[PDB]
Amino acid sequence: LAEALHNAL
Ligand SMILES: [Co+2]
Repeated sequence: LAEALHNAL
């Protein structure tokens, strides 16, 4: 989750 969101943002 943490990384998915970093990338998304
Ligand atoms: Co970064």
